Amino acid sequence: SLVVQEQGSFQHILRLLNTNVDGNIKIVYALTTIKGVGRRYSNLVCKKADVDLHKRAGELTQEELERIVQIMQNPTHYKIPAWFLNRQNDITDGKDYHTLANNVESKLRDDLERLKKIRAHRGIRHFWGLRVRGQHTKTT
Amino acid sequence: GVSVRDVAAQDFINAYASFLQRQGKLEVPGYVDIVKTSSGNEMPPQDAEGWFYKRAASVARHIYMRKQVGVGKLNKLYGGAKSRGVRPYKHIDASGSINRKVLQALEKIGIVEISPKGGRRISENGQRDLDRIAAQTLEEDE
Amino acid sequence: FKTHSYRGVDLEKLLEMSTEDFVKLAPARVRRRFARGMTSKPAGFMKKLRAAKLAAPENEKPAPVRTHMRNMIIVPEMIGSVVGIYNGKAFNQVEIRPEMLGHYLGEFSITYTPV
Amino acid sequence: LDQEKYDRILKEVPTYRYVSVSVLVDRLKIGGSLARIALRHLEKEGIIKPVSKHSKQAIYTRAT
RNA sequence: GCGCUACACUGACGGAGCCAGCGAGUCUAACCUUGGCCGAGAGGUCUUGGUAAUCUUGGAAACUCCGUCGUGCUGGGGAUAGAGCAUUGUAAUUAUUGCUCUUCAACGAGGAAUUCCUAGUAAGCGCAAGUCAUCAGCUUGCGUUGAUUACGUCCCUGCC
Repeated sequence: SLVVQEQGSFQHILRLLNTNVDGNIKIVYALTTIKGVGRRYSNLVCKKADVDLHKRAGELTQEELERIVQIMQNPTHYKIPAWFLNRQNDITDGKDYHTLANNVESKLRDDLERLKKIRAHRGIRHFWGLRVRGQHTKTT
Repeated sequence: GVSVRDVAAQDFINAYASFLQRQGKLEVPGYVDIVKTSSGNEMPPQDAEGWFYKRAASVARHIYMRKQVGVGKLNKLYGGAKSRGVRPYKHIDASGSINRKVLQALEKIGIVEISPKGGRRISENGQRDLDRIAAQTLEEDE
Repeated sequence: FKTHSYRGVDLEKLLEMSTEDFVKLAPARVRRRFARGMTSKPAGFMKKLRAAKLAAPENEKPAPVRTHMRNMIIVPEMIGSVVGIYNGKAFNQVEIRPEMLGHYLGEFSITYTPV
Repeated sequence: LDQEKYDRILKEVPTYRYVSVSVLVDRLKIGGSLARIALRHLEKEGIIKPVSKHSKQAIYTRAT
């Protein structure tokens, strides 16, 4: 409807989970320069959140940074339907949970090294550097 | 004298959509913002909204256009192919759910009805409510 | 230090338990394995697991069983058992566990060589 | 998006004859996402008089 | 070696118009499933019909619509990744697939080569079958849009 007069609280690069973000990019992404989140947990944490889906990554009230660091990380509460998921049943600690940013990188990790203690064939064929899904790959 | 046919295929869409947006009666089922409609769409509907009030004039104009049909029919219609990616592109039949529930909500007022043979037939009201509102969408064209 | 609590669910009951019990607690596949072609898997292993775990002195591992059921499951009553499996020719044995529990048997036995 | 991007826009886009959104990224450079906005806004008697169709091209133009 | 998407505004995203044809299909048991709900979704299911011009099944995509994007490796490119949530499968690990959101890899029209093609023909947008519990970037078959270029020679190869 117009060019919106963005004052500077347009602030021009952003930081969400230590893990970089850019600040005049159209949001749902930006939440996608991340691990473990991608335009589907992202278009829920914005609908269960009081959001814009067309705002940028710099243009962020902060009451919409800390509620959007927050649903994330929680999972079951602002209706997160649990099929929606990756840490689908822990199976070591159940649980209904989300594997995140720094954390999908050290849990990718801790799922291989409950089946390399074993000595089986879902994390021994990851072990020879060659693939486990059953195929003949030679070409690649 | 003044038809549903005599009028275009997205003005009736957006001018029954802002009729069934601004009716309140319409009910609005609980997996109708989130959940992906269709499974080859990644994107649900870009409205998230009262696609439900844009699927409430589609469905509905779509009935009346023919005899009868639905839910495993509005199942072959609303989707398209598949995004299989790499695998030469492939049809996928939606989710009977949302319109198995607008078809039991339209059942409510007197717009859509259950055609004997059975399954969705618009009533006798209903049509009354589409020839009132194909003549109120003919005068945004006139 | 903090022991493998199998799904703390709080080993304690994942040490020595039914066949109803963990019939449920496996990941999707297995539901469709204890309940499909259920009989005739252990017509006589859980009855040579119970002849083994059971003819020892315990703590000396027991006298090796035989088997070609690489198609059996890992359950919370075969905890310790000893087990010995056809890769097509010879009986490769295996340490049997609380953290092998829900996982595939003879994945383990490695058949085919690699290099 | 600051306030010598919309008033460079409106004093430059009344008699500015041929326009689009490839016209505001090559003349006013940054954006596009936004641009199909501060063009279209209104449509006050003094912005653009069009022979534009759908979505897929928006070919606008001169009030006079 | 056989192949899929793309280097764009003659496109990518979105509403709103919104269109066929080849099939198939459950019996001694779980093949097709709507409808009407529950799920953002992927789905779940109640229940329904159908041994089928009788059901799912008349609604597939390229497109016209109405525009946002504006010459920004992007709002072309969709690589590789982190988790979750689902849907099958005694076994999902060398994630069968799917969703949910973010990580945003090359390549800015493809050298020495070298194919296939004279009419609804070249080629692209789909889909139903053949696998099958599933997993198609293949095999087969169809149509819906559909032109260039000759309609001739023995320069060549090849064989008569």
